[PDB]
Amino acid sequence: SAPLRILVYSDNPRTREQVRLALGKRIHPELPEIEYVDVATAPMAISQMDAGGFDLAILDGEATPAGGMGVAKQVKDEIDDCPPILVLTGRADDAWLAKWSRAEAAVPHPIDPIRLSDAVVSLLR
Amino acid sequence: LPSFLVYVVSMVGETNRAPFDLPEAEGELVGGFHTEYSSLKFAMFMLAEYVNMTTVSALATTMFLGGWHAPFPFNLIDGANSGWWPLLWFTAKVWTFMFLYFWLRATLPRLRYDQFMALGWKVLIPVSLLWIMVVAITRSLRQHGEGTWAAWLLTAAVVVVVALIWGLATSLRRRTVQPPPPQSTGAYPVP
Amino acid sequence: FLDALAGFAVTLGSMFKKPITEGYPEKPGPVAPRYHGRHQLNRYPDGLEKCIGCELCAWACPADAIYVEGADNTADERYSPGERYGRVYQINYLRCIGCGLCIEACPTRALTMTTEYEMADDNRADLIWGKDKLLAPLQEGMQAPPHDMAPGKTDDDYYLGNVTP
Amino acid sequence: HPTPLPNPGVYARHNSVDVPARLPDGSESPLSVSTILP
Amino acid sequence: GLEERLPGGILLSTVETVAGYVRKGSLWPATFGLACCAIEMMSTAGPRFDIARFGMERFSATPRQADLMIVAGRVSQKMAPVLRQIYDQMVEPKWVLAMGVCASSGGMFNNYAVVQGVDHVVPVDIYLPGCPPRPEMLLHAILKLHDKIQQMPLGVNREEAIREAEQAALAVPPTIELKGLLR
Amino acid sequence: AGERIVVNMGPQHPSTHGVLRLILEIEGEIITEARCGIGYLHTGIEKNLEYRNWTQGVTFVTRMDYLSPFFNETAYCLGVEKLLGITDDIPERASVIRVMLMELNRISSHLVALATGGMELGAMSAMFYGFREREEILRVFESITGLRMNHAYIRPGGLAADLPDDAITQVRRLVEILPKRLKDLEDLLNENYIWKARTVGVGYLDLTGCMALGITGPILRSTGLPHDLRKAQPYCGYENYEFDVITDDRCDSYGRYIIRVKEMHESVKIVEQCLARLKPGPVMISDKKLAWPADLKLGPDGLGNSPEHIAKIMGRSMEGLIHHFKLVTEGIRVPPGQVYVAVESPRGELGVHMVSDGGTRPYRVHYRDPSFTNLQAVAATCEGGMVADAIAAVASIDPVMGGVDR
Amino acid sequence: GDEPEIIAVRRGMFGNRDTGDTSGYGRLVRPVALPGSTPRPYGGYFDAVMDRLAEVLGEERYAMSIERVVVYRDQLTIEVSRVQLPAVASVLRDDPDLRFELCLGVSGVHYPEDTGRELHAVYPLMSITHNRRIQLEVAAPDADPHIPSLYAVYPTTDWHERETYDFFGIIFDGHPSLTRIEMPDDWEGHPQRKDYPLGGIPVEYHGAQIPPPDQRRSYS
Ligand SMILES: CC(C)=CCC/C(C)=C\CC/C(C)=C/CC/C(C)=C\CC/C(C)=C/CC/C(C)=C/CC/C(C)=C/CC/C(C)=C/CC/C(C)=C/CC1=C(C)C(=O)c2ccccc2C1=O
Ligand code: SF4
Ligand code: SF4
Ligand code: SF4
Repeated sequence: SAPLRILVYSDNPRTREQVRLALGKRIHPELPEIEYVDVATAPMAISQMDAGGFDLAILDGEATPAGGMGVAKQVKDEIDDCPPILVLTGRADDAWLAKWSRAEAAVPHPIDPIRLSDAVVSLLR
Repeated sequence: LPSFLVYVVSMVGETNRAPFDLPEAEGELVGGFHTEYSSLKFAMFMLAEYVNMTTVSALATTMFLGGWHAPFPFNLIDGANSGWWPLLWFTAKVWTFMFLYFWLRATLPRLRYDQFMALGWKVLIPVSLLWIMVVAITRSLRQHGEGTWAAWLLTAAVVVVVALIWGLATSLRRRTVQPPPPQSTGAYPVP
Repeated sequence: FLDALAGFAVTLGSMFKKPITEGYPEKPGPVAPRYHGRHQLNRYPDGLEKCIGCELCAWACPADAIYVEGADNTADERYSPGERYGRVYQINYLRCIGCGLCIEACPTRALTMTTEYEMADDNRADLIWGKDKLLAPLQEGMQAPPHDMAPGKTDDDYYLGNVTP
Repeated sequence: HPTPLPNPGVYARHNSVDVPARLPDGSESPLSVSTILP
Repeated sequence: GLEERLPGGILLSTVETVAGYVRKGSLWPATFGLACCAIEMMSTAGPRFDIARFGMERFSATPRQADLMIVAGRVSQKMAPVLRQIYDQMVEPKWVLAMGVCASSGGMFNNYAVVQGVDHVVPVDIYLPGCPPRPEMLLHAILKLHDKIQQMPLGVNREEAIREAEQAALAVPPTIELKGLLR
Repeated sequence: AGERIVVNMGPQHPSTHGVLRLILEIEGEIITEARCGIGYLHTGIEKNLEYRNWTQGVTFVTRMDYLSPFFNETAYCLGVEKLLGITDDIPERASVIRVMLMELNRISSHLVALATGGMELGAMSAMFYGFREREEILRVFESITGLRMNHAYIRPGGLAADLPDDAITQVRRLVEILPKRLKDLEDLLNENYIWKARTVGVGYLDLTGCMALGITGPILRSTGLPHDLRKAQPYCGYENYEFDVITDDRCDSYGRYIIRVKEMHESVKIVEQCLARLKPGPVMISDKKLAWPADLKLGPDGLGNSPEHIAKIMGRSMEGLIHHFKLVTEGIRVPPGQVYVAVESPRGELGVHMVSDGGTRPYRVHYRDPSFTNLQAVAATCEGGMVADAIAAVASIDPVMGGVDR
Repeated sequence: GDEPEIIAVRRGMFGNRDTGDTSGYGRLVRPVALPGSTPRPYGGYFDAVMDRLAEVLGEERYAMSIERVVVYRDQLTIEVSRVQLPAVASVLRDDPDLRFELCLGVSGVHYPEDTGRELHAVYPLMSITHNRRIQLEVAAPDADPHIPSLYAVYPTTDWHERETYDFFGIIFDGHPSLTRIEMPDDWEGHPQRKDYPLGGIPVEYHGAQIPPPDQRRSYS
C-alpha cells in the first residue's frame, strides 16, 4: 500500500500535535500507514498542494496569517483533483463558513481525537 | 469658433474622457469595458486613450490654433516660426488642450450616455450643419462683393443659434411639473 | 448664465492656492491634544509603577482588549505603592477600539492615552502589547521599579501627589 | 406593491441571483428569483 | 513569468529590487470598503492627507486592476464569500491590508455575525489597529507594506524565502504558551 | 422576456458602498426590477450590546450608522435617560453641546453623502472638497472627543467630558468658514448643468410613496412635507432654537441634494445659536448615583483621570471610591421598562427601542435606522430608469450600510 | 390580564444570575415586571387617541383587540391582542382622528421567561397630521410564533417583519415573502433570541485568552 500523506496546516504547533495524536501512524489497522507533512505557513501549504501527492489536508481555520477556510477555498479553486479537505473551526458559528470553504468535513475546536479520526476515515473511505 | 466648439465637445466625446467618460463610467459600471482586463492589456487601453487625447488635441491645434505657429507674444520674434521652435509652440498648444481635458475631468460630473447622444444630435449636429451653411453663404457672398450682407447674416445666425440653444437648455428642459395624486397609503397633509 | 460654470472658477482658483495636505510622514500633521492614541502605563516620580493591577481598565473595556493580572508588592520586590501591582498587563490592539473607557476607569491614572498613533505589524501576535512595551520610559530622577517606596511615604502620599524624585 | 421583491437567497456555496430564498417552511420563495431566470 | 525563470545572479537581484520599487509605488487599492474604516480610507484620499502622493490614488473599481485590498472595515459572515471572491479576482501579486480592528481580529464585535479577522478568509500582509485608524495610521501601515513589497523575493529566491519562512514559523510557540510572568 | 439581463450591483461596486447588493433586471440598460440585498454588513451590534453595561453600549451604537455617530449616541443616551426618568435632570450645557455636536455631525454626514454621490456621478472634485470641509469638522470633533469617528462622547446623563478650552474658538471658526467653503462645493454642483441633468427628475418618489415605505429625512422632505423630529417631538431642547425645516417639492434626487445642501446652512445657524447659548456649567447629571465618575484631564503623561479625582477616590473619599468603582465596572442600573426614542438623524427618523430588565445591561436595544427603511425605496426610485439613473437615485437615498445592517 | 407582566424572576441580592459570591444574600426574590395597565386618565393626547380608538372599534371589538394600555415615561404602548392586529392597524391608519400613516418599523424582543408571551413585536406608529405617536405591542408564544403581517396596512413593515423574523423566528403570517434579510438563508437559529449564544471567540493574549462576555460572570 502507499503511505497516505496528510497535510496538516496550522500556525499553532499544538494544533498540529493534537491532529497528529488523534491520527496515529494508522487510523485503523485496515487503513494504510499515514505520513504527515507539517506546514505552518499558507505559501508552503499551497506549494505542497501544488506538488500534489496528498490524500487529505487538515487546515486550521484559526491559522493566524491565513485562515484554514481561506486556504481550503484557494486549494479547491487552484489545484485540479485536489484531495479532500478537512477544516478545523474555532467556533460553532464558523460552521457556515466551513460549508462555504467547501471542505469535505469540519471539526470544531477543541480537536476531539475521536471525532477527527472518524471524519478522516470517512474522507479516506 | 462654432466649428471649434463643436469639435472640442466631440474631442472629449471621442477620447472617452470626462464629462463623457461613458465606456469606463467607474461610478456606474465598475470598470466599464476594461473590466476583466489586467496588466498591460489594461495599460494599453489607457495608453490608447491618452494617445487619442494627444492626437485629437494636436488635430485641434492644427485645424484651429494655427498648428505650430508661434502665439502673438512670440509671433513678433524673428525665427520663432522657424527652426525647432515650432515644435515648442505645437507642444504648448497641445498641452493647453490636455489641461482643458484635466480641468473638465476635475470640474464636471459625467453625463448619461443618452444625454450625451441628445447633445450630439439635437445640439452639436444641428449647430454644425447650420454653421456649415452660414459659412458657405458668407464666403460665397464675400467672393461676390456682398460684404455687409455677410457681416449681417453671420452675426444674425449666431445670435439666433445661441438663443435657440439657450431654449433647449432652458425652455425645452422645463423646470416645473404638476403634483402627483394620492393613493391608498393615506398620505399626510402637505404644507 | 456664467453661474453654471462656477465650478470651473473654483477648481482653477484652487490650482493656484497652496495645497492643504499634511506632510505625513515626513512632516506629520498636528493631532488633537485629547486624541486617543496608544495606551501608556505611567510611573510615579520616583520610578514606582502607578498600576496597582485593579483590573478596572480591563473591566470597563467594551472589547475585552486589556488583560491584567495583579500580584503582591512583597517587600523584596515592590513595583507600585500599596499591596497590589499589575505584573502582567497586555493590550490587544487588534481588539482595542480606542474608546478611552479604560483611562476613565483607572483610579490611579496609571493608564493614560498618549497622542502617539503610528502602530502596525505584519503579525497578529506582535500587536498584543505587553507591560514592557506599554510602560512609560524611565525619566530622569526615577529608579528601577523593583525598589522600596520613598522614605517616610505611604500609598496615600503617592495618591495625594506628595512624592518627589 | 410587492415592496422591493425579496433578494435572491444567499447560501454557503451559492449566492448568485439564480438562487431562491428560503421561506420559514423551508420552501423556496418564488418571488426571490426573477421569473426569467431558469 | 519569465522574470521568475531568471538565474539567481545579479540579474535576479536587480529585477527583484526594480520590481519592488515599481510595485511599492503605484499600489492601487481596490475600490472596496465595508464600514467607517472605509470613511477613514476616503479621508486619507481626501485633501487633508494625500494617498495620491504614494501613487495610490487610483482606487481600482475592478479587482483586475487592483493590487492592494484594503479591507477597511468589518467583515460579516455573509460578506466573507464576497470578499474572498474579490480577492481571488485580483491578479497576482496581491496584498491584503487589514484596516481597523474589525478587519484584523473582529475588534469589539466578537460575536456570531463577524468573521473575527479577514485572515480567516484571505492572507493578510499587514494588520492595522484603530477603530477607525486615523489616516496617518493608514499611511504608516501602507508604508510598512511598501517596505515589505520592496524586499519581496522572486523566482529561486522566492522559493528559498518560502522554505526559510516555513522553517522559522514551524518553531514559534503559540501565543497561548507565552506565559511570561502570568501567575 | 429573455432579452433582459440580471446583474449584481453587488457589494463590491463603487456606488454600492461595498456591502449593498442591488440586483437589477436590465432590459438593455433600463432597470426593470430592482431587488435589494442586505446583511453583508450585519455585525450583531444589537445582540452584542446585551452583554455590555450602559455607558458601554454607547461605544457599540456609535458604530452603527457610523456617519452619524453623535446621532446614534444621542438617541441611545436619550433612551437610557428616559428609562431613568432623568431627561429633565440633564445639565443645560450638556444638552446644548449635544445639539451643537448633532448639527456639526449633520453637516459632516451630508458632506459625506454629497461627496460619495458626486464621486458616483463622476463629480471627482466633489469628493475632495466635501472631505476638505469634513476635515475641519473632524478636527473639531477630535479636539472635543479625541476621536475622528465612532465617538463615545455623548454618555447617559450628559457628556464624557467637558469641552477643551479651545473648543469654542474652533467651533466659532467653523461657523465662520463652513458657509464660505460650502460655497465651493455648491458651485461645483448646485447650478451645474450636468449635475442637474444627472439628478433632476431622477429617482422620483411621491409623498404617497414616502408614507407607504415609511421614508423619512431628506427623501420625505423632498416631497414638500416639512416633517422633522426636531420641530415635531422636540428633543435635547431643539425647541429653543430658531431654524427652518428644509423641504423641497421636486420629489427627486436633485430635490434631496438641495435639501441636504440647505440643511448644512441650517446646521451652521443652529451651531451659531448653540455657541450663543453655551454657558459654563456641568456636563453630567449631578446625581452621583448615576453620574459618570471619570474626570479626564490632560498632563505630560497624556490623557487620563485628573489628579484631583485620583486624590478624591484613592485618598479621602470611601463613598467616592465605591461610586467610581461600581459606576465604572457594573455601571448604572436602569429601572425595567420599554422606551421608543426618536431623533432626526441626517437620513431621517433614527428610532431606538430600548428595553431594560432592571439590570446593568440593556435587555434589548433595537435601532430603527432610517437607511434601512429608505432602502425600501430603491425599487421605486430605480425601476424604469437607466442604471445611470439608479446610481443617482441610490446616492440620493444616501444609505449608510452600518445603520442598515447593524 | 390586568396584572403586571413579569418578564424575568430575579432572585438574590446584587443581581446574581447564579448561586452568588457571598453566602446568605441569595434568598431575595424580586420579579422583574414591566409597567402594568395604566389607570384610565391617560396623559396628554393619549386619552383622546384611546377614546377615538374605542369609539371606532365597537366596545366588544375594542375589548377583544386591545389587550392592555400602558403609559410609561410619557409614551403610550397598546398591547394589541394577536390576530386582531391588522384590524386595529387599519383603524389607526385610516381613522381621520387617528391617522397614524407613518409606521416606523417592527422590533422584535424576546422574553424567554414570559410564559405564553415570549416574543413581542413592537410597532412604533406616528401620525404626522396630528403630530402624535404610539407603539403597539403584539405578544406571541415561543410555541406558535405567528403574528398577522401588516403588509397590507403598512408596507414599510416589509423587511421589518423580515429582520424581526430573521433574528427571532416570529412568522408574521401573511407576509408576501418572509425570507431572511440579514443572515444567510442557510443560517441555523435566530441570533437575537436570548437562547442563541453570542457566538464569540476567546480574545488571544500572550499566555492567556479572555472568553467572550457571554461566557464570563455578570451581574444584572
Ligand atoms: C508596455 C510597456 C511597458 C511600455 C513602455 C512604456 C510604458 C512604461 C508605458 C506607457 C505609459 C503607460 C501605458 C502607463 C501605464 C499606466 C496607465 C496607462 C494609467 C494608470 C494611471 C492612471 C489612469 C492615473 C489616473 C487615475 C486617477 C484619475 C485616479 C484617481 C481616482 C480617485 C479620485 C480615487 C479616490 C476614490 C476613493 C475616494 C476611494 C474610496 C473607496 C471606498 C471608501 C470604498 C468603499 C465605500 C464606498 C465606495 C463609498 O463611497 C462609501 C460611502 C459611504 C460609506 C461607506 C462607503 C464605502 O464603504
Ligand atoms: S492600568 Fe489603571 S485600571 Fe488598569 S489595573 Fe492598572 S491601575 Fe487598575
Ligand atoms: S481604548 Fe477602549 S477598547 Fe482600547 S484598551 Fe482602552 S478601554 Fe479598551
Ligand atoms: S474597526 Fe472600528 S471603524 Fe473599522 S469597521 Fe470596525 S468598528 Fe468600524
